[PDB]
Amino acid sequence: PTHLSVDTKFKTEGLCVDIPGIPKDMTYRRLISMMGFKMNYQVNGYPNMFITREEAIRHVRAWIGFDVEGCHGTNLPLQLGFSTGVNLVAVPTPLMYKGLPWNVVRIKIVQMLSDTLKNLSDRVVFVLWAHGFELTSMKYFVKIGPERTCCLCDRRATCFSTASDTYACWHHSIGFDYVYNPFMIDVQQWGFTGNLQSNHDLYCQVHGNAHVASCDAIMTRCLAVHECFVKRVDWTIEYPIIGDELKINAACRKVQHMVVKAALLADKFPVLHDIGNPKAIKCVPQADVEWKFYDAQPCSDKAYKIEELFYSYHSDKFTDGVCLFWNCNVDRYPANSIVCRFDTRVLSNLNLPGCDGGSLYVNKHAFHTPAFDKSAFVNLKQLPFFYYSDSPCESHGIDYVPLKSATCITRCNLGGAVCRHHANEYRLYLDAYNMMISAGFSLWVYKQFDTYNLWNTFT
Ligand SMILES: CS(=O)(=O)Cc1nc2ccccc2[nH]1
Ligand SMILES: [Zn+2]
Ligand SMILES: [Zn+2]
Ligand SMILES: [Zn+2]
Repeated sequence: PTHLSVDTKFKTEGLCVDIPGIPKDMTYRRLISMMGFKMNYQVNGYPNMFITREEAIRHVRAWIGFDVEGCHGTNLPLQLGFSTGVNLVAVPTPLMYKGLPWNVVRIKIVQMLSDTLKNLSDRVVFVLWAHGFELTSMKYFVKIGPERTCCLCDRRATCFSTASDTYACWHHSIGFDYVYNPFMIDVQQWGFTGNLQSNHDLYCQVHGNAHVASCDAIMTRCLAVHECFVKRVDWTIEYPIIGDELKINAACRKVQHMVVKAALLADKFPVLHDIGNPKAIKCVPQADVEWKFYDAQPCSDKAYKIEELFYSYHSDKFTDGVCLFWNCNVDRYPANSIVCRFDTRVLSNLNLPGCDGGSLYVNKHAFHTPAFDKSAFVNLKQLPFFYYSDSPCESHGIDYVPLKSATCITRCNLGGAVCRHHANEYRLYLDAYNMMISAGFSLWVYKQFDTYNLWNTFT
């Protein structure tokens, strides 16, 4: 069992209002055939158009919700909706486009999926809540064949052109008209009771139904994300590198060491309550502080209630010392805290839209994070940038232009002139900091934190 078998049963009950008379006994093999696609007995990397829930999870970056509503069935016009917010109307002859024929519609579909997916995936997985018209309309914009490579590169073929009889990946498809070898999954096969909106609305108040096809496409992908990443968490699935994953993570470790090392020198707390990830290490191992760890896994549903994390009888007195919440999302942080909270609103290739305002951050692993809430930080202030260093002023070993900056907290800057070594480190750390901030991370600290207190650690 590597893939989904074509001889697997397909529950057709969700299809008999668009397709009345549909046989109850149905397989994926018969379904694909009914849809207008001939598989020719090809053993060439595309065993089935439909995929498993496990394969859908491994390729979540490729998910695009898809819904088709009959505006009036090859006689009446159709409204095609995608989780990108696009609405295309096809005539057989939230971006609501007017009625145009299929030969122009398929060109817009290729453009759209390619621009959306080229920096996320090698494929498209159409997430469906199948009623009938979406499966029957695929023959109008989808070509299937053996697995292929791009005509201009080595990435797998995701598009095909009838004008030039060639195949292309998502990056080299300009002008292409057919969606080559797509993937799909039907959420109704996962055994839900009730209609799409009832099931979606049980866990999400952000996506509202309007009746347009794109609203259903959005609710479908959202519901599929909740099922596979909110109420089900598989932290063993690793995801490929598609951006600055290595630098974002490397930057977060440098910023964590820096921010925590300085908080301990500035306010000399006797104890540090490290709340979060059960696999954590002391980010500042040479600190005098008493480091006490408390296990808490990345919540995907709702943010942790600080009342359930602490209270119920551990230092018990968390108000003693400082609390470190590094990516441990709570409802309202205590005033004596240092916090790194990922901002779910951030626009990036690593951040995919999620469920109930949350987002699915995929970087080595998929972490669905609850919606960013500015009110969680009422007892804290934003952490200002600063570079602190106690290291000796010695160059060892890249050209130089004098560094002038107040936020470079070093012995040389105290003594009136930054050395080359610390100026290199300041700019390197400033880029690691800028990297993490733009990736969506936000830093918060107790109101009494003052960098002026770091200068007296040089005597
Ligand atoms: C082989 S198939 O995908 O099942 C049917 C088909 N054959 C095509 C040739 C050109 C364009 C679209 C086409 N759809
Ligand atoms: Zn290519
Ligand atoms: Zn939703
Ligand atoms: Zn120096």
